[PDB]
Amino acid sequence: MNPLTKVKLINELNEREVQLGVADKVSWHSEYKDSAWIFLGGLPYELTEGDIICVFSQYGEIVNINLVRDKKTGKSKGFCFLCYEDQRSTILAVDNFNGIKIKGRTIRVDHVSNYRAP
Amino acid sequence: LIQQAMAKIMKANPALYVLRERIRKGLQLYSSEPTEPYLSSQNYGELFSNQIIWFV
Amino acid sequence: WEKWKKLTNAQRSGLNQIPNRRFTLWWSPTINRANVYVGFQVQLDL
Amino acid sequence: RQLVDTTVELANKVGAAEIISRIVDDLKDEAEQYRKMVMETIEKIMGNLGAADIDHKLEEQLIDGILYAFQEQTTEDSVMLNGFGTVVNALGKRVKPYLPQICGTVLWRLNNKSAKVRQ
Amino acid sequence: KAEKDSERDELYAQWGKGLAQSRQQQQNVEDAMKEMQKPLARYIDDEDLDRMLREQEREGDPMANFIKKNKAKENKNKKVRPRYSGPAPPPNRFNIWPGYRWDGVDRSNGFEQKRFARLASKKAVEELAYKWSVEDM
Amino acid sequence: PFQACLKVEKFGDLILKATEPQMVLFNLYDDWLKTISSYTAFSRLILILRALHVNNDRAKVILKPDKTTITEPHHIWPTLTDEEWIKVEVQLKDLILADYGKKNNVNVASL
Amino acid sequence: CAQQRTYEKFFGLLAGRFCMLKKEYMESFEGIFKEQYDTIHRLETNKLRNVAKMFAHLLYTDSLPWSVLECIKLSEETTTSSSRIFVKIFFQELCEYMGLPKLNARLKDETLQPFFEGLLPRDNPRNTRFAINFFTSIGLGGLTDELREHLKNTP
Repeated sequence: MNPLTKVKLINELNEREVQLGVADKVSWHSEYKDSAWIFLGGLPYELTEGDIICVFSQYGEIVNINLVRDKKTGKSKGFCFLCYEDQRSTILAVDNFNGIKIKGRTIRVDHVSNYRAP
Repeated sequence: LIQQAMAKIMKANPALYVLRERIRKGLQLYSSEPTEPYLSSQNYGELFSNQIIWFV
Repeated sequence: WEKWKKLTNAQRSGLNQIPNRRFTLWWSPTINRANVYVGFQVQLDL
Repeated sequence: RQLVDTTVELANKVGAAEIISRIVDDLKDEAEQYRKMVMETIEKIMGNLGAADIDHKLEEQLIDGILYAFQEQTTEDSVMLNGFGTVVNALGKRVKPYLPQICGTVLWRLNNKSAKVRQ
Repeated sequence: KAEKDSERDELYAQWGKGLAQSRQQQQNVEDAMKEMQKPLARYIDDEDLDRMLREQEREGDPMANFIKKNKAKENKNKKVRPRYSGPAPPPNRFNIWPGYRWDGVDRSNGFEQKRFARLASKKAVEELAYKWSVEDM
Repeated sequence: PFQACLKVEKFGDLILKATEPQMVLFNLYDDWLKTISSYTAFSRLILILRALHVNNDRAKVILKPDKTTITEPHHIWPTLTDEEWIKVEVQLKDLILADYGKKNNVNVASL
Repeated sequence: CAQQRTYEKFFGLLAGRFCMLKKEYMESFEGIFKEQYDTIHRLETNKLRNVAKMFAHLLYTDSLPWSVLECIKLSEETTTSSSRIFVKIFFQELCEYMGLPKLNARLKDETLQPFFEGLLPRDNPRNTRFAINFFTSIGLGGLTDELREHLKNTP
């Protein structure tokens, strides 16, 4: 199961709950109302913080940024953890940015349940 | 005895039920609310009926 | 209030009597009030 | 479906009462698809195992959740119908003290304004 | 030791309860206290509401120029962190203003907009369905 | 809990500041009877009184929902539209069940 | 009158018939303008507009005395923005009914100077300036200029 299917499935989750007519309170996001952390994955290896922030700031102020790069060479592994300032912005970002193409690579977004600092 | 027996016959009786439902079917009236509100053999869905009643 | 076939001459004509009959029932305590007088009653069959 | 299956298996090992007592309070949840997940398991479980271990407080919460879930169906689906059917025909003769609530609710929903609920 | 990591992880714990909703809760509790120390019924003479309605700046009026002047004069003198400034951001269901380093481009997937469309459409279909029910009646 | 009315400043102040034994007459269903039955209006009143008895403070808070909620001089209670009356009815029942949970050590999602 | 969706002269003419039958309605309507203006800030702009039109109609039918304009002490401070929109709608309306000429004659006849005082305020130059500029922005440039002629020659 390659990450593009993990994109397709989150999008399926959204549009399926749309077909079912779920109220905004029992959305599948409601299980995450205590965490303002999203995970971005699939990122290209040349994007830096400056880019991740200039892209993802569309939906709020970004409080924390954590781009996980391989310790030996320092180069990005290709995924990030991002702490918005209001949980609701994470709602917005997961719905809106999951599946956008940045430089051909189609990045993917999803919340984080019990983030552990590094 | 007769007070209580008659107050209960008016709520329960099957033939009175058949009547009320022939009336409803003839008017084609339908309720909108489910659950039949907190009416039960509690007294109040009776109490505000035409007989005046005071709470003190 | 209460949100093909091959049919005869009379069924594609003539009024529909059901809604007339239902209007009369609903207002029947007024339409059939006792004390407006001709002094003759009629008792229905059974 | 995969979650439904392994929950029924865990039921087979640890007995019904445990699983049931874990998920009865969800028959009163807001997401219908979720209520229907828990109804599908509860129904499959009690169909297999039978309700010998359902205690009093559990059969109480169970009949209550059953009724509520029945009274909220936005959809068209036989899930809650078979849930009711099997749960009731498994409780067997322990369901006497509830037939007045059941009968009263069914007569009252028979008089409602929309043909989905009357049907 | 425990003290240093306590500092670190308590900070991270608020940041995961991210600040904005926390300060909103703060103003909520103080609003509830202010209120609870007041009568049950609010009239139209209550000084708070009278004053608020005075300062309520509605359209058209040429006082607006002088008053926007007053407040844009004063609130210039603030230690605020920067706010976004540029071509209007798209609309989002919570009305959240972009961060101050958003580069303007709108990168969305087209979800907020189709949501808005879905809601307007349900309104239209409700009018149609009412009309048809009663038309038959 | 009809005595909970003694918290509503109108009745309370009237009684406190009376100099004479005297009979007064109020209407507790301000206008509701234009568009609900006496049945629904009694139910709504019972909720309001119960919640004003049980906590009285978060009850004031719920019954003044918006900053521009107001009450008119001959009225006991705020002027809300039937939508907001439905909402605040729900919130008062939640208040009452919460305080029953607190002071009887029950999970209320179980009843 | 005020709660309706849009104006029609019915309510104005009806009150007019009552005040034209006896005085008490004339009294109560001068009081009415007083208090309505003072507490207008509470009206959403449609009802505010309808009140403004109502008073314009009464004034040009001369059921109210033109004195009642005493109330608009048209400083900048002494007036909320809502009061300002009320004066805007009111004066637009009066001008569109009696025309700028008859409106000008009315506002320029002498005996109504005391009541038109704060409306044409020359004592304090600051509100004199602001008044003039407001009146211009809405488009009563004629009364505007006459007063500026006065003020420019005053210093």
